Amino acid sequence: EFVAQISPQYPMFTVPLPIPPVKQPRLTVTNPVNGQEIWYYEVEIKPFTHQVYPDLGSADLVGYDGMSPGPTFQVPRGVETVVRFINNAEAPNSVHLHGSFSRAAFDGWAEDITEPGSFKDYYYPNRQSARTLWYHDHAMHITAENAYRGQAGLYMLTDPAEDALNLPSGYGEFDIPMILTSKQYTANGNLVTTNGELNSFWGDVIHVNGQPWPFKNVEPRKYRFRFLDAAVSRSFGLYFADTDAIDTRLPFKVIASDSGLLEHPADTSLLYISMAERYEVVFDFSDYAGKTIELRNLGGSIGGIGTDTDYDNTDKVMRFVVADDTTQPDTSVVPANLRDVPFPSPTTNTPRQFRFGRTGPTWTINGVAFADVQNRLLANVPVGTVERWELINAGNGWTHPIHIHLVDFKVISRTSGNNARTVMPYESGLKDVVWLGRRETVVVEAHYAPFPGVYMFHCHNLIHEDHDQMAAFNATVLPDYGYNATVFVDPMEELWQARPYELGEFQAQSGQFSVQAVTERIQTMAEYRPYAAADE
Ligand SMILES: *[C@@H]1O[C@H](CO)[C@@H](O[C@@H]2O[C@H](CO)[C@@H](O[C@H]3O[C@H](CO)[C@@H](O)[C@H](O)[C@@H]3O)[C@H](O)[C@H]2NC(C)=O)[C@H](O)[C@H]1NC(C)=O
Ligand SMILES: *[C@@H]1O[C@H](CO)[C@@H](O)[C@H](O)[C@H]1NC(C)=O
Ligand SMILES: [Ca+2]
Ligand SMILES: [Cu+2]
Ligand SMILES: [Cu+2]
Ligand SMILES: [Cu+2]
Ligand SMILES: [Cu+2]
Repeated sequence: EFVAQISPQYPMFTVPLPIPPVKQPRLTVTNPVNGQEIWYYEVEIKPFTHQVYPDLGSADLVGYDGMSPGPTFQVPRGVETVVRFINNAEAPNSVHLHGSFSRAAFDGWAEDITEPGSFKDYYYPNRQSARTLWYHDHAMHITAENAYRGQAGLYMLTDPAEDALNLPSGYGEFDIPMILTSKQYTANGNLVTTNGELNSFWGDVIHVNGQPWPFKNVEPRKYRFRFLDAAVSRSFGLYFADTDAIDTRLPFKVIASDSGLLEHPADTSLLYISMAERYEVVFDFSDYAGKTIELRNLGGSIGGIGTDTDYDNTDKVMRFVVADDTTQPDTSVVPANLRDVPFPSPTTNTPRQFRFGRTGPTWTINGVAFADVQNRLLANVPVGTVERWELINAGNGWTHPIHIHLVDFKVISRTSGNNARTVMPYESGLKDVVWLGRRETVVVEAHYAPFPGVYMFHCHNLIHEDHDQMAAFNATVLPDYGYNATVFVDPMEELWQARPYELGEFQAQSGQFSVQAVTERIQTMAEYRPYAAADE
């Protein structure tokens, strides 16, 4: 069963699915090292209001470029980017590009904050396999509220070599972002804050791309859906159902996970997806012409995998209204062979063990909280080592989607105390988040490479994360390793810290924001060659 909705009654499935706009670079800067162009962006973090409930008041948000989701980046492999994330808001931020093997000082270390009235330049490599990344806040102990209030957006890394696959295409056309969130609203339509919540903030209103229970008109053909669970605490068990047969799950194909394409499409009628996980789905509406297809969420706390509270309407995600015919023929396909997945060389070494539970009210990793500076560094791993980590949730009363920064990993095994599931077919490839459901233990395998530095790992339930379920590992190198490692291993390195800005120089695009100043700043950053070790 389920619990009565708390948020005001919403006009279900009446508002079109919005698509976040593509974020365009301001300019490009020539890299003196290799003559390549670096794309430079400016993102302004600022407050804004959004009228979510038509007949009530508005909600207070804070977002990248004053929208939520933030605008969508689209970057081809091989093009380095620099993003100046400008804090013109009211609380600190720390931006993490989730899915990117960024250097430690460009990775969103929780203490590596930018204050209101400052910005930080983030230098990204964009060398990894094509994948759906996302960028979001990571500031220590205020991550849940910063993300909740709007600081998360999509970042698509593209590969022209994947074009020949002829998958459904066109951002906002047949390649649709599906960013899920779960929130709660007050009686006059503002957001209920996550502040004060120490267990989980489930939310009773399901959003896609910032919009409660939307609809979309689709043609009877194939669409690529890029699912991201950007919720604070809600995990999903997604399925598609004709409204005439609301319990009957319709088949689809999963084609990609966190780190990129699967080797082969996974035939799927139920998609488990927890916080921070990305799955790309191809759904074929051609068998459902003139029907309405509802994207729904499995009840009973994601079919017994989770512990999430279910409400009146959290079994509903959005509705697809399928036309009777196409307007152009569908020439897209879903190849049986997608890519060769670059799995790490397998090891037989005993896995490191990490236990995710609670120590009193505080969510901990092996009994440690992230606030504990003395004890939070829980592993030293020489760069280039392949390690298995055993990620343990002994509890039946909570679940944890675990995220390890820097790496892509393979999911080796999952056990369940409730015998509920093992490794899912769509977990066949490479991932960077893995869901420890009720009484589940998962072993992952990862190459801790290619860059040395101190990095985070944590549960990505943002309430658990803030209080205080995060730890660090150090990917280590020897004194003679080179690659300017000495200025790239410490995430708090002063060279890369946030800088104060004057609002007027930003608006006037002068001073610190003149073409010359941005150019010289980026060329100087490029000279340190932060990502050279990936080009061996
Ligand atoms: C994470 O691992 C890093 C190694 O990859 C480590 O950095 C290393 O720290 C040691 C000790 O501070 C440095 O060794 C030398 O440091 C000074 C400077 O010359 C000397 O006076 C000392 O006697 C010692 O020989 C290494 O230079 C340094 N290596 C790099 C690449 O920076 C970090 O300390 C680790 N971070 C943690 C534990 O938080
Ligand atoms: C390290 O950074 C300095 C300063 O930008 C640069 O001159 C040098 O070429 C870099 N060395 C390596 C090995 O990246
Ligand atoms: Ca400072
Ligand atoms: Cu993340
Ligand atoms: Cu991450
Ligand atoms: Cu958790
Ligand atoms: Cu993180």
